Amino acid sequence: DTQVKLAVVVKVMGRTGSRGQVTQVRVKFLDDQNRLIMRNVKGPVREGDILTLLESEREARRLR
Amino acid sequence: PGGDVKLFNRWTFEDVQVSDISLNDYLAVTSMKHYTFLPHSAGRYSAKRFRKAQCPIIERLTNSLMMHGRNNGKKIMAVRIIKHTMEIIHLLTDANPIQIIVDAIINSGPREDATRIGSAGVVRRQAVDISPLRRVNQAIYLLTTGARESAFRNVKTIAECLADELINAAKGSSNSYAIKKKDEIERVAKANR
Amino acid sequence: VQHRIRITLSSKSVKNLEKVCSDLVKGAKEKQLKVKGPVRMPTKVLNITTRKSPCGEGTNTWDRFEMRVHKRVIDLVSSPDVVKQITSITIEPGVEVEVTISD
Amino acid sequence: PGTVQCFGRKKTAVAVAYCKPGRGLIKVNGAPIELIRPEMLRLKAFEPILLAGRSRFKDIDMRIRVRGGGKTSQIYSIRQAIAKSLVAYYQKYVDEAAKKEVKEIFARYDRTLLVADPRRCEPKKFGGRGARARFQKSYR
Amino acid sequence: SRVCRVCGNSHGLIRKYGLMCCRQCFRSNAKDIGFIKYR
Amino acid sequence: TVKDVNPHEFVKAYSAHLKRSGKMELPEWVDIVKTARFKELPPSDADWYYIRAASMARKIYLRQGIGIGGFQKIYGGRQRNGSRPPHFCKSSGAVSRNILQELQKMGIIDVDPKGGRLITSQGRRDLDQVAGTVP
Amino acid sequence: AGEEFQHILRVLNTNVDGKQKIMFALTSIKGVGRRFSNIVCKKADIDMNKRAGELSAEEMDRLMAVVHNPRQFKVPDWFLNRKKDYKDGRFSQVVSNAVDMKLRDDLERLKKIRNHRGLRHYWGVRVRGQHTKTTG
Amino acid sequence: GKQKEKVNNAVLFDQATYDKLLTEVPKYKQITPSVLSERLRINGSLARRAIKDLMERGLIRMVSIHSSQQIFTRATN
RNA sequence: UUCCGUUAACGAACGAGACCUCAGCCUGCUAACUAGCUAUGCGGAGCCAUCCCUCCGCAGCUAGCUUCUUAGAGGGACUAUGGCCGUUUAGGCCACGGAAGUUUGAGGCAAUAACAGGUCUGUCAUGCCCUUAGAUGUUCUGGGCCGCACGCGCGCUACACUGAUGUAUUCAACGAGUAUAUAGCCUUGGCCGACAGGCCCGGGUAAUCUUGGGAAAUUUCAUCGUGAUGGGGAUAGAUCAUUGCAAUUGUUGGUCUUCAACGAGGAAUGCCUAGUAAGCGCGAGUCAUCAGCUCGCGUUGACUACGUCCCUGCCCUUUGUACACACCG
Ligand SMILES: [Mg+2]
Ligand SMILES: [Mg+2]
Ligand SMILES: [Mg+2]
Ligand SMILES: [Mg+2]
Ligand SMILES: [Mg+2]
Ligand SMILES: [Mg+2]
Ligand SMILES: [Mg+2]
Ligand SMILES: [Mg+2]
Ligand SMILES: [Mg+2]
Ligand SMILES: [Mg+2]
Ligand SMILES: [Mg+2]
Ligand SMILES: [Mg+2]
Ligand SMILES: [Zn+2]
Repeated sequence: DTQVKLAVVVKVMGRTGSRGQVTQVRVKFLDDQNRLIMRNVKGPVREGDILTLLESEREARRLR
Repeated sequence: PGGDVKLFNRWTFEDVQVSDISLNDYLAVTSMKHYTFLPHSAGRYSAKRFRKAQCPIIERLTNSLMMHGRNNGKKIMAVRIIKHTMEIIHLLTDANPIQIIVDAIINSGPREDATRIGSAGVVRRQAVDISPLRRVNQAIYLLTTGARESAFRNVKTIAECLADELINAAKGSSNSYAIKKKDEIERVAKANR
Repeated sequence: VQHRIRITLSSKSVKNLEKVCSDLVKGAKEKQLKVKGPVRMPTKVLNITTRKSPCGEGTNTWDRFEMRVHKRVIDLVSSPDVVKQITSITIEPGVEVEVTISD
Repeated sequence: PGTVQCFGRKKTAVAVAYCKPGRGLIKVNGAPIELIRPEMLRLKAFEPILLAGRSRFKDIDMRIRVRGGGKTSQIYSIRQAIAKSLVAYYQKYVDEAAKKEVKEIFARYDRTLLVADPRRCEPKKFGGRGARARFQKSYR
Repeated sequence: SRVCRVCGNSHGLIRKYGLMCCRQCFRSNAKDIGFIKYR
Repeated sequence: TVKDVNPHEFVKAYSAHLKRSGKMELPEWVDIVKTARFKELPPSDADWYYIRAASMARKIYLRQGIGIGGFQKIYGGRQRNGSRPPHFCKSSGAVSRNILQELQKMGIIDVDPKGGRLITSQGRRDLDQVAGTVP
Repeated sequence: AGEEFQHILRVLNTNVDGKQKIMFALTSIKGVGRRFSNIVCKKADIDMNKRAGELSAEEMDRLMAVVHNPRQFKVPDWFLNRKKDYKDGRFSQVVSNAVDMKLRDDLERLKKIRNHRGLRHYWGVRVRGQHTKTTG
Repeated sequence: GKQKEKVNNAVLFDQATYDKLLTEVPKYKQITPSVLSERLRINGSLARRAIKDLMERGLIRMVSIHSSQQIFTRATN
């Protein structure tokens, strides 16, 4: 039973996508504040946003 | 805090409490500044990026109401419909109809979506997460389209269609166009996970 | 004795009109007339839109011309012999003067 | 020696509020402000009045007049001219510091009560009806 | 029964203000009649 | 008084006013017409003629020199021309006229020097008190 | 309250639906537009807030009378739809099937006369001066 | 529903909205608009907008009329 | 190709920027009875009335009147201040302040070399060629450009209830107005007229008269209640009127009637990033009359985005070429 986890967008690493549509960011977990995992987000995002994250394992890789 | 400001002078903003600390930033209901009496304002928004996370939630929805061409460009009818809906939300639940609006906005927002990503040289779609601001954007658009196509060629009126959809969505049932489309977008993205 | 005369003055040029009116005005102040002006009147802007092509093909591109006509008046409380005592000094280019005896 | 005549401006709607130090009158065009008639945008014209309170009006009469513009433009001029006449009257006749609380309440609620909006209708360019639109384009 | 003061052509006149020229003769004599084109 | 009251209920009071405050003449075509060329149907109102009169009465109350054509203009409206774009169409004038002769024969208004129709000093009395008798 | 509510009426043999205002139910009759229906209802002096079907037979009779002798009601010559006829010259309100008859009357007149208008009808293409490259 | 064609089928002018139906149709929320139950009491309008002119003088509810003729409902108080 | 700078380069010319116009700000200046508040005097109407208080109209040696209106001269904004990034260079992102911090917005102008781009149907602009009286000259009468199996393009009106119809309510800006002859372009007021439209005395060569442009959408009050319905208004019949020397292949506008297809639209495709799209009307050109167009003006007024090279292209650099009318090779 996967429970949604929230993470904060500490710094935006870039704006990836084939068409330039996906921001590619670093999320720092609120629950255990040593887990920095790197993800793809859709839509306007700026630094510090709390982000609802259904699955934790799925991560991006630099220039995914 | 000090809040002798009720929109339409009857609907108290105080005691507004959003569970999502994700959207506590992106909903204009809490801090002393976003309160306004009326969801109509001659705002200079859209001049700069992210300025709309500060637009009042009710005005921002009212802007999404005035849609499909015959109805583009008349905000007064939009705020009128908001008032009639906004009244009858109270006239059904007897709770802060503002709480109903905001809880529906929260509960009708996809948490994962499928974009068209490619990597390493080839493209085919992939699921991504939802920045909370486009969460809120799409909830507004999608609740409003639900109401509009519930009211098209139907004797029932738009104010009360929209009230019906907000009430059952903020309830959380799968009786709203809004939550149905939410859940299908979420399950497609879960598929392409 | 001292009658009521009006001076109707208009041109195409801002600078040139502003020079002529000030010439008449200081003329009036040298002779200590009862002078009232120069009242400014709203500028009439003749305009034309013309398809700048002479044959009619290519992108439909128009050009707009505008002649501005600037309207000014001054009231003088004088006798017309004093009026021609004054208003004989040089008149700068392009400006137009049409003194009228009023009620 | 109280007499102010202070205005407010929107797209083209220009509103001028001239005051006496009377008692409580606040009219628009001789008609009470209580009747301003976008009758959903009847909150807007009252916003200065309800932000301040009548207690800040028990010594003033506002025979505010509005000319030109549209309808909501006129509401948004009336709001502005009420706010700007209030701050001008306090600043010149109550006190600067006492006026500071009024400006900080108003600019706390919003800033567009006091300062005009520079936005206007911008001219339409040939080759398409619309300020920023164009004719529909066909290749074949 | 109306032509240019200029080229005697009965198509595309500019009759407003009494120019009585065609749209092309008016461009040809445009800036000397005094239609200074600020815009 | 009149400016101090809602712009509608004044007309609602005054329409019954010059029904019950005595009576007058009324030409015998009132019931057929559309009252404006661009219209589509005769007014749904049974006492539409009195409301016409009340509205024009407050027009003349709060302006001087309103003409046979100005009343046409202020009561015209939008004319959907069919597939053509809609435009502005002036209302019909002979409907406005007999309203003016009713208020004139009642002395509510009268013809103006310099042209037009000006409120009469006593018609002013009538409208002001009928407005004072409103909530 | 329709104790005897009649759902279709057969007035003038055009099947007036019994669920619409007497106003906008007579429109079904060919020759009774919205406006001429309204004026007929006025000059027959009928309570208008009445679904034709709750309305009574005397009222049906008066509707008959006002539509087969309208000019006797001072109703102007200009509601009628055969003004200044050329058969006779009388001013008439032609009725459900009489309208079809009169339309054929005018068409056959023109067909005999050899009008451009008539041969235009006889060919079937548009009759009112209209371009026809791109429409019809 | 066929709710102004049906305006005359005498059950409406006999008992239907003579507190036979909208004594209970309010009871869900005790305050449930006429316009909003135009489809919760699926029956449509003008046999339903006449009955609320009826039931205000039948003295059974409170009313609001505004822009869209937008009328409302309250059960008993 | 804007600069810092590097530097077999040095120094210069156009283009860019600068320049011009409109719009945004100024209770600072010059003024203004062709503009206009403001106060007082009277005059009307309401009212604890006798005076006052409120809305109105009239005229002034009322202004130690110019906010509103007009338009002149100026001022203002430069990224100036602060922060972080930056060779702490050119600059960039952020924050107070300010009307203004995409160069503030929008345009105008806009380079070398061209294209076999368009126009001899704009010209007493024009080579050559054809025609020159029984004329491709010119004039007149009539038809024609408008004819419709059918394909395509820009648009107009709609498929409704976030609406239609019927009252009531009330708010712009652009502009426009020939001796036009016996009132004559825009047309006020009065009368006649259901409408169309007529008759009368007028005003203005215009911030003076039209028009302080009383625009619609929108706003309230009802009426319709999901129905090809009262949405929709094509098609046609009958009649009147205006413009025109002349209305036929219906000029146009009314009246009454006919009530057609159209259920949100296939593959595909257009425009658009803030007073913007979209909705709404107005003016102007054309005009004896005809505006579904085009050019301007205002009114209501947003969703999304602040990115990318994925598609369609443009600029520069390296690179390969058997191409050069150049990959449509
Ligand atoms: Mg509906
Ligand atoms: Mg620029
Ligand atoms: Mg052709
Ligand atoms: Mg085109
Ligand atoms: Mg309407
Ligand atoms: Mg219709
Ligand atoms: Mg394309
Ligand atoms: Mg025109
Ligand atoms: Mg090779
Ligand atoms: Mg090689
Ligand atoms: Mg070669
Ligand atoms: Mg090839
Ligand atoms: Zn020419």
